[PDB]
Amino acid sequence: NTPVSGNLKVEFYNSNPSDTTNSINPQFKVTNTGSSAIDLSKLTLRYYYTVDGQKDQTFWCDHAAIIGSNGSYNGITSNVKGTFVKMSSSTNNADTYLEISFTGGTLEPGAHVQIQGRFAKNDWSNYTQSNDYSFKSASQFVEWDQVTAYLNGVLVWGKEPGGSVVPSTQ
Ligand SMILES: [Ca+2]
Ligand SMILES: [Cl-]
Ligand SMILES: [Cl-]
Ligand SMILES: [Cl-]
Repeated sequence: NTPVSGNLKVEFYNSNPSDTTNSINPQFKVTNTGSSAIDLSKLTLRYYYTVDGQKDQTFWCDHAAIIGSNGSYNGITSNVKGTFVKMSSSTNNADTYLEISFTGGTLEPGAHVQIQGRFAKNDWSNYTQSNDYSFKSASQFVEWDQVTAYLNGVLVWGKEPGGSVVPSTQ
């Protein structure tokens, strides 16, 4: 239902399915479906959720790598950064997003970058995952339009909870 720019394919899943849990485990796999390279420092990804009792939070990138169309392997775990943002206009299943960014790296055509993430409230208290917009339980990465990706701030994949889609589309 949701339009895409066509430069990225975003696949996704949460590896922890429990409704009540004190870590959320978003996993991203972003493929460059264009024929020109992408500078990863211009890519951001957002996972939208409800914090369920505002407390400070921490994000860990447990692992990230860029994998070439032919199989080359570049570890970039230490290049991945997370920032928690309280939304200026919440929706029913989103008052916060985790925004993932990168300090460097290059995504060639056909390459993909995998990001395995984890976040918690600093006191390890519970979240509820059933009121989280971006949550998606699966056994492997699947295409998922409720996480969003941006190149230099321009939305190219997914639908924001507030309704925004790729510019010029409906
Ligand atoms: Ca929640
Ligand atoms: Cl709250
Ligand atoms: Cl979908
Ligand atoms: Cl924004």
